[PDB]
Amino acid sequence: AYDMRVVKFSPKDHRQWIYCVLYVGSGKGIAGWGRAVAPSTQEAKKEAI
Amino acid sequence: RQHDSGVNQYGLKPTNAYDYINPTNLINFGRGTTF
Amino acid sequence: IDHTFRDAVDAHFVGWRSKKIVEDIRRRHPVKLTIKEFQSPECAIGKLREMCQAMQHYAQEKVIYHHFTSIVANDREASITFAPALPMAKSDSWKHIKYPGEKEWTNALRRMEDACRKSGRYGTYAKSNKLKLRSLGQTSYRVDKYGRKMD
Amino acid sequence: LFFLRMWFLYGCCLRFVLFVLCYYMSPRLPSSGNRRVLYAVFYLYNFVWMLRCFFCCFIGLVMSLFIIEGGGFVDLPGVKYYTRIVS
Amino acid sequence: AKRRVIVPIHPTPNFPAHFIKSAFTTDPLKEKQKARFSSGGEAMREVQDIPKNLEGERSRRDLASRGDTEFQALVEFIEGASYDQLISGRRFKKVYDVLSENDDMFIWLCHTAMSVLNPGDMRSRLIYNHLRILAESVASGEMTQRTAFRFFESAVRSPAYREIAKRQLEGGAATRLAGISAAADVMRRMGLTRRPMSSYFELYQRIVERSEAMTPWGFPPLFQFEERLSLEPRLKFFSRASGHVMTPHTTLHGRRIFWIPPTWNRAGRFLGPHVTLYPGMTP
Amino acid sequence: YYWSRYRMPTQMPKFDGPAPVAAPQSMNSTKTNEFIDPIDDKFPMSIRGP
Amino acid sequence: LKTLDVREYRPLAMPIEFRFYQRY
RNA sequence: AUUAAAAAGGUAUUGUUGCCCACCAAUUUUUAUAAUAAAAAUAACGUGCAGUAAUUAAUAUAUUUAUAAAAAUAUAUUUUUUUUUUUU
Ligand SMILES: [Mg+2]
Ligand SMILES: [Mg+2]
Ligand SMILES: [Mg+2]
Ligand SMILES: [Mg+2]
Ligand SMILES: [Mg+2]
Ligand SMILES: [Mg+2]
Ligand SMILES: [Mg+2]
Ligand SMILES: [Mg+2]
Ligand SMILES: [Mg+2]
Ligand SMILES: [Mg+2]
Ligand SMILES: [Mg+2]
Ligand SMILES: [Mg+2]
Ligand SMILES: [Mg+2]
Ligand SMILES: [Mg+2]
Repeated sequence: AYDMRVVKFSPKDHRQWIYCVLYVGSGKGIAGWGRAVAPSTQEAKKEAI
Repeated sequence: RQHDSGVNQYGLKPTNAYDYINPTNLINFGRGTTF
Repeated sequence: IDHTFRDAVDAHFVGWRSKKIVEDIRRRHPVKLTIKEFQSPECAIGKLREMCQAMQHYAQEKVIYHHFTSIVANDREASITFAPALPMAKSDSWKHIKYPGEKEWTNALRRMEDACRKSGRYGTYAKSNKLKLRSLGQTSYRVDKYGRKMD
Repeated sequence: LFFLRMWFLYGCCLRFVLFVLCYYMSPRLPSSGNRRVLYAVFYLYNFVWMLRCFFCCFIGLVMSLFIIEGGGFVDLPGVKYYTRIVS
Repeated sequence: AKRRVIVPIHPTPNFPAHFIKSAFTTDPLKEKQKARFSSGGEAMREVQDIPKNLEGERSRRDLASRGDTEFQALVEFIEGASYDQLISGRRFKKVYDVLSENDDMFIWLCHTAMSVLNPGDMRSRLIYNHLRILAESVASGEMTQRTAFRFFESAVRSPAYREIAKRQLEGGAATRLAGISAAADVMRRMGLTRRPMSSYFELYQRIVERSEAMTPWGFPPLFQFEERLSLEPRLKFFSRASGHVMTPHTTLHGRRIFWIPPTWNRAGRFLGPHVTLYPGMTP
Repeated sequence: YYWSRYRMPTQMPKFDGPAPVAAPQSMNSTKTNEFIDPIDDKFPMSIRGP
Repeated sequence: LKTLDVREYRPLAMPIEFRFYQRY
């Protein structure tokens, strides 16, 4: 999943941060899952990975 | 590495599910704050 | 004691406020009614007349005695002032509920029209053309959000 | 599942009704307009009930009886029944 | 409400696409926000910290001819005393970061030497090999310091350990020499430092400074090691780091290294950093 | 054209990636100079010189 | 009562006792 | 030559020019019809300004009071903000 959370850095400043949830897997017996809140889409992707 | 384990590139690293939903908390508290 | 109120006011308000003010006269207090907010001088004394003609109606039944004192018809304020009977010797010697009548009304009216026409300002505010969203509930025809018919 | 909105179906999936009135009603903000409401009648065990329903249908040449169907929710509060076809 | 209507601009021979989306925004609630920052090749290679991969011949050639980086950093800092350059806080930062690259590794070792009552005899090959392996696993990031420490104290020593300890120690605090000679020995035999002494010196120094501290050899469990919340870099435990009315409007007015120097649109009366307004007389 | 001169002779570097090391980035109340280098002004004068 | 929220108020805090009341 | 740095709440959610509270008209709908039935939808008009530690802090019970939110007193209490003598 991808999603959008607002991140308030100050009473004026507001950023749009997105939220990623994914899971890495290999059918060979090894998986893992991650999530992250980052500024960009690519960012939350790499982060969560 | 070069810095702390509980702080990543963008701010505090968000362990509980409260931080994924409310990620202001990751970077903000008070007036005195730096990265 | 002073109750200042607006020009646009409901029957409801006139009623309970009337009774309030009369009950204050009953207690020997100084009483003055004032409109400092008005669209027109005309409607302003419309309200002053209303409230007073409610106060008469109510206060003559509970038979509490007072005399009308001062009518100040002014640019920025339209006001009338009452005072109570001092004692029961003042209620028995002079027994009256005394109010203005058409002469003082219409005269202080003309005096307010001219006092206001001189300074060139006919009200502190005026009604606005804005129409807020309104539902009428059940209707026999189509109606837009402000409550007007569909041609 | 809200089982009390079906009160006048009396356990049946569809109902028959006779037309009486049609008035208009304004839905809950922030949705504005005029929603057409049909005021209907039907009888059960010699009792005559007045059923009040949303009019979504297509009216052709003048006709009397409709087919009332069940739920979902709509903008208009308190509207629970809907129209299927007109006879 | 008289909402401002901004016409979109299309890419141009001198106004390329990415330039447009970066320097121009059609939503005028986003005007006048602030300045944004980006990086190209070298500043990006620094920031992003992408560890290179070993590769074909050129990467291995570059591993071979690499030489000493710790000395190179220092040369490059020092070289700021050359007539044609300045003295750079960045060159010094890079120096610092190469001097302290290991750093926390040493820190870990301090704890194994000083933070543990009775860690057996540290000369015996057994406990020694425990220590060696865990150290090599704190370096190279295979383990957390917390995990390595909790490993070290829970490592297997000898049956009926406490009851043998009653035959040596009263209150169970051994002597710390074997521990330090061991922990220097490991860093020497592991290849941890480029220059041999540094291991021993740092480990020794960091202990001697902490010797003066109130309740020196105990530590709060949460702040002792890596955890979500941490201490500020001055207070970390064995760490290396242990007008006036007009000034906010002055800002730029000192002798100031700049990044992007100000421009005439963005600064009204400022003359440049070099300017000396009240000059003294010198021969 | 007369504007044929003002075309871009080479391709401009894209902005691919994050803020550079120790960039100004701004939290609640932060007085920010894009202009002043963050690292090298914070350096003490006795070392670097006036 | 008034059957609807007059205020749109979403607190984001999830205190562990409010959630697992079996164990606390 | 006299002083100043460090402890604090939001029913709002680019956030006090923020939101909400009752009475006061129409209507809509169910019924167990108490000055003037009750309850629920609801977007007028008019009075205020009850609440968000919010201009005499709030909350609950109790008794009283009443244009309308509510107010007075009696108890308990913090979903209110803290200020701290180990025989002087
Ligand atoms: Mg604070
Ligand atoms: Mg049923
Ligand atoms: Mg709906
Ligand atoms: Mg809600
Ligand atoms: Mg809150
Ligand atoms: Mg009814
Ligand atoms: Mg009712
Ligand atoms: Mg109060
Ligand atoms: Mg208030
Ligand atoms: Mg209060
Ligand atoms: Mg109370
Ligand atoms: Mg009570
Ligand atoms: Mg009251
Ligand atoms: Mg009460």
